[PDB]
Amino acid sequence: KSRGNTYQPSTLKRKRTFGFLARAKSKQGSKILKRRKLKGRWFLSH
Amino acid sequence: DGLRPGDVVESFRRGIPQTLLNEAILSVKTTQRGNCLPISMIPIGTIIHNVGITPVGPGKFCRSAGTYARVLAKLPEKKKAIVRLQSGEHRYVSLEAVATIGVVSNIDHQNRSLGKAGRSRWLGIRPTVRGVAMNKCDHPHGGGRGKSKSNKLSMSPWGQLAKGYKTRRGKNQNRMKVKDRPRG
RNA sequence: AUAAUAGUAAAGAUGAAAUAAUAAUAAUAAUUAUAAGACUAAUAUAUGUGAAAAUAUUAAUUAAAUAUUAACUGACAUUGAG
RNA sequence: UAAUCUUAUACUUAAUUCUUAAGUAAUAUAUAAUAUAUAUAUAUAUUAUAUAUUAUAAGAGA
RNA sequence: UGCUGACAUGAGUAACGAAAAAAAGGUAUAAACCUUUUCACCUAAAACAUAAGGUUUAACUAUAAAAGUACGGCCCCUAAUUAAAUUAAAUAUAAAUAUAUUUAAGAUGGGAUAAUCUAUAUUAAUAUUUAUCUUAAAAUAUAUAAUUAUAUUAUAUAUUAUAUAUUUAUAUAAUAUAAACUAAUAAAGAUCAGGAAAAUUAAUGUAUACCGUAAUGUAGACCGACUCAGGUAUGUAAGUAGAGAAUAUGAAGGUGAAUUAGAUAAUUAAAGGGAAGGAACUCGGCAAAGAUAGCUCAUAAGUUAGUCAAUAAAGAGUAAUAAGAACAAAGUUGUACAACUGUUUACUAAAAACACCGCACUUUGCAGAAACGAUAAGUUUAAGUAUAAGGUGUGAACUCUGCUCCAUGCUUAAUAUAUAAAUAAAAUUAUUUAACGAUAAUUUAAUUAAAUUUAGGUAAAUAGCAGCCUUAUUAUGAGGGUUAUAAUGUAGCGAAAUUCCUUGGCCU
RNA sequence: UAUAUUAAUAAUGUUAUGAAUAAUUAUUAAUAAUAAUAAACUAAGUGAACUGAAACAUCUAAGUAACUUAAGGAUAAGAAAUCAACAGAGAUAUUAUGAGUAUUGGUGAGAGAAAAUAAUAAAGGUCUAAUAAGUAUUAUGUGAAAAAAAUGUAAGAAAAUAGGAUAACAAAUUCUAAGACUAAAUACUAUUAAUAAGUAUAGUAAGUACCGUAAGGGAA
Ligand SMILES: [Mg+2]
Ligand SMILES: [Mg+2]
Ligand SMILES: [Mg+2]
Ligand SMILES: [Mg+2]
Ligand SMILES: [Mg+2]
Ligand SMILES: [Mg+2]
Ligand SMILES: [Mg+2]
Ligand SMILES: [Mg+2]
Ligand SMILES: [Mg+2]
Ligand SMILES: [Mg+2]
Ligand SMILES: [Mg+2]
Ligand SMILES: [Mg+2]
Ligand SMILES: [Mg+2]
Ligand SMILES: [Mg+2]
Ligand SMILES: [Mg+2]
Ligand SMILES: [Mg+2]
Ligand SMILES: [Mg+2]
Ligand SMILES: [Mg+2]
Ligand SMILES: [Mg+2]
Ligand SMILES: [Mg+2]
Ligand SMILES: [Mg+2]
Ligand SMILES: [Mg+2]
Ligand SMILES: [Mg+2]
Ligand SMILES: [Mg+2]
Ligand SMILES: [Mg+2]
Ligand SMILES: [Mg+2]
Ligand SMILES: [Mg+2]
Ligand SMILES: [Mg+2]
Ligand SMILES: [Mg+2]
Ligand SMILES: [Mg+2]
Ligand SMILES: [Mg+2]
Ligand SMILES: [Mg+2]
Ligand SMILES: [Mg+2]
Ligand SMILES: [Mg+2]
Ligand SMILES: [Mg+2]
Ligand SMILES: [Mg+2]
Ligand SMILES: [Mg+2]
Ligand SMILES: [Mg+2]
Ligand SMILES: [Mg+2]
Ligand SMILES: [Mg+2]
Ligand SMILES: [Mg+2]
Ligand SMILES: [Mg+2]
Ligand SMILES: [Mg+2]
Ligand SMILES: [Mg+2]
Ligand SMILES: [Mg+2]
Ligand SMILES: [Mg+2]
Ligand SMILES: [Mg+2]
Ligand SMILES: [Mg+2]
Ligand SMILES: [Mg+2]
Ligand SMILES: [Mg+2]
Ligand SMILES: [Mg+2]
Ligand SMILES: [Mg+2]
Ligand SMILES: [Mg+2]
Ligand SMILES: [Mg+2]
Ligand SMILES: [Mg+2]
Ligand code: NA
Repeated sequence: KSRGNTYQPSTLKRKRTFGFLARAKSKQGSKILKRRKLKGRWFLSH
Repeated sequence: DGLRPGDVVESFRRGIPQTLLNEAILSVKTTQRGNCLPISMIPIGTIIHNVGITPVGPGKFCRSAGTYARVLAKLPEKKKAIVRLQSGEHRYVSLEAVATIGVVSNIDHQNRSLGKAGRSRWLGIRPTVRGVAMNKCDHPHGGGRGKSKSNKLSMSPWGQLAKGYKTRRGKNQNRMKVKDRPRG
């Protein structure tokens, strides 16, 4: 069993979990977004 | 138990209807197996199943294969009826509570032997890992070199004693039980 | 065996004693009232009946059973290893 | 046991719907009077006065 | 073993990543690019269609063309599940929030019509899993209506000839390969008992929206830091052969590569052969070698009766006698451990460990026991009800499972028995006050728990199962007498995976 | 579906008997809608641990970090049921002295006021309450290292002839709880000006490249 390939992309899943709207919808995600904005981040979410 | 397709069963939970009233004398007609009625109608001594608590609620006790209760006494003063359940616990049940006549079907259910692990899995039963097999962090019986019981009293993964320890105790006990079930 | 009634200190056991689900948590005895199994007092002599094992509370069903006559068959019997 | 707890399930006035108030009709409960039937008590019918429109049923219960 | 940068050293060393290349020409510029021919490799793929993914890598900017029918999304519908949403007072909660209910979302699934080509809008009105046998029917041949042997047996279409509506329709008859495969049909075996959710006529409509479409996809175009021998979903996968998607070949298609040319010492790897011997090797037959049909026969002891053992070993038939493709097929036995098929340390342990079916104990009567819940409401348990569910041990079955409650627990009963907080009112004492009083302590009085103790019970609860003496001529010790205890190791097994002494004694 | 209805008209074509029913266009009137909003400062809730004590358990770190909630340009506090001591002061906030003093501590580690006098400060006093009860007080459990005011559970007053304040009591003194408002000095952010024995690795790019599934990290 060879490791290394732990990332296994699937756009839909990514958008569900790490997408902007998912962040927006949760309180915790909204707090994250705010924190990233404060930092100066160009890209707040996937 | 002896029910087969073609048999006829009534239910006298509402009461004795005007068909049978126009046409004890009624008790023997009524107390055929398979038909339901309040424990008031059911004569003392006879075997029953799907025994209720309350006069309105459904039959709760004695539902499993080959199981049954037995009417022991009835008290119209207090509106109760002492019933022996399958466990052996004598218990007050509302005198107007529901109960079907006869023993439950499939008496020979208990005698079945599952042949293999897969059958249990199909039924929806995942494997039980023994406390002695575990590590100490996981279960009190765990740890030790070789196979050991750690001088630890037989108990659950959360420290509740497994052999003999009465779990329903003190104030929170059953109010309606007349005589407790036979134990050991 | 359980429950109720009233009632009082022993009860039960044995050669004599104890131990026990005995008894001052109120028993045992008594009177009631429920349930459960298993047994069948007299008649009884196993008389009788059954191949032998067996078999006596009552009833019913089906089977088999005695004697003597009448008629028929014409030795079709006896015993019986396996 | 209206301590606790558990379970189940019409019209008319005044500020199209909404709410208040009055009286009336309808149902239920309590109290008083009258008549009838049974053994001072129980049941039925009629009249008057008062109250209501979270409930009812079941269970546990100081 | 400082941090950052720059540059050395090893060193022009190893390596350049499974590989088949050759010539001619594009081009008097080519080992590497393009073309042609030859040769090879993959071929139930290294092919052809696709899914997901991604720096568009593509046959490219003059760029991947859809009203719908063996076209997908979008849309309608819902599953798993999700939701600062939803209900003077839904319930709970230090806040955050959590729960229940509604509503909304949510594909991996379901969704009308169609080559005759087809019309989706609006308005109105009342389907787990597997199987297709046997029988029966008729058909074809042998023998003398009936027997024997052999295939065929529900559906799928063109042709020809009839009979009815009128060359277009409906029905009937006859003609017509084998082997796979599909869909749709029917009947039906087994227990493990098999999703959810969204009407029909009539009239009036319908100018048909958006997004996906390249190429790559067992890979140089994704996930692995690399153009990485790893990982990556689905469908076709020429024939010949075969039981087959095994194996050989390879029609077609695709490919022959960011390393080449030579040389082939020692040495290494991965292969092929080997005289005489045949485990003498070694910790150990590790590794290698070993297959005298794969079809049809036949196949023992033992045994839990299961061709379990078995795919038995040997052996036979067919084939072959000097041999002459690949692939499937690699002995027999004794013992230890574990019943068995399974599971396990992803990346050093696959086992004797875990699990298991069975066995036993125990808890809980359901407004339960168990678990979860800053801690609740509540949830799972369960739309279950003691033949159920939770917990514990043991681990199929055969033969069996002895004695012991001392201790730690659990469990039952005793006002046997202490102590905690909680209370009236009233007695001295102490402080203060000129006095009563005020403020402190202390001591009295009825009504006291669970706990503890005592006595049972409970060991398939946690646990335990002693030693000395010496008696039948010597020996052995059936016996005999003691001490200690809760009881004093029973059946069995025994130098055991348990035996230190130990390479115990004896046999094979 | 606001280049919407719904109605009222006007123009057009069709149906059935001048009037009625539907569709299309054009005016007039009527009907609802758009959260991207700071961060720091403040107040409240919950509240660690490393650490110190040369161990560690009371204690400490610390009501700190953190998370959560809520407000304003500031917030908080504020016109004595305050301090003091027989003399007196006479609001709150910040700083200096008082003072590392009183005080307190497994009397260890260590923690530590107030009065008073100075500044800074603004006009700093002024009713808005029919004067405050399950309140004061008590018991008990907790509660800013000293100094309380708070608080869960339950008992529970008094009218200025009274009530609060100190172990306790007696004298005295002082204040009036259970009703309220309040600039100003202060905090933080931004801007402008001035001063730099500050910065060119604290001198403008970039929260980019790149790393990570993600929170997040982060160059030259
Ligand atoms: Mg990675
Ligand atoms: Mg197990
Ligand atoms: Mg272990
Ligand atoms: Mg533990
Ligand atoms: Mg051991
Ligand atoms: Mg005889
Ligand atoms: Mg007799
Ligand atoms: Mg004979
Ligand atoms: Mg240095
Ligand atoms: Mg070198
Ligand atoms: Mg070299
Ligand atoms: Mg080299
Ligand atoms: Mg050339
Ligand atoms: Mg193959
Ligand atoms: Mg939806
Ligand atoms: Mg789908
Ligand atoms: Mg494509
Ligand atoms: Mg294409
Ligand atoms: Mg392709
Ligand atoms: Mg690769
Ligand atoms: Mg990549
Ligand atoms: Mg790598
Ligand atoms: Mg082929
Ligand atoms: Mg070819
Ligand atoms: Mg290709
Ligand atoms: Mg290469
Ligand atoms: Mg050789
Ligand atoms: Mg040889
Ligand atoms: Mg050797
Ligand atoms: Mg050797
Ligand atoms: Mg080998
Ligand atoms: Mg045999
Ligand atoms: Mg092989
Ligand atoms: Mg095994
Ligand atoms: Mg491993
Ligand atoms: Mg291994
Ligand atoms: Mg294991
Ligand atoms: Mg099991
Ligand atoms: Mg067993
Ligand atoms: Mg519980
Ligand atoms: Mg069980
Ligand atoms: Mg075991
Ligand atoms: Mg006390
Ligand atoms: Mg040993
Ligand atoms: Mg705070
Ligand atoms: Mg320390
Ligand atoms: Mg230490
Ligand atoms: Mg502190
Ligand atoms: Mg203010
Ligand atoms: Mg401090
Ligand atoms: Mg006041
Ligand atoms: Mg006052
Ligand atoms: Mg207090
Ligand atoms: Mg005041
Ligand atoms: Mg204020
Ligand atoms: Na153990």
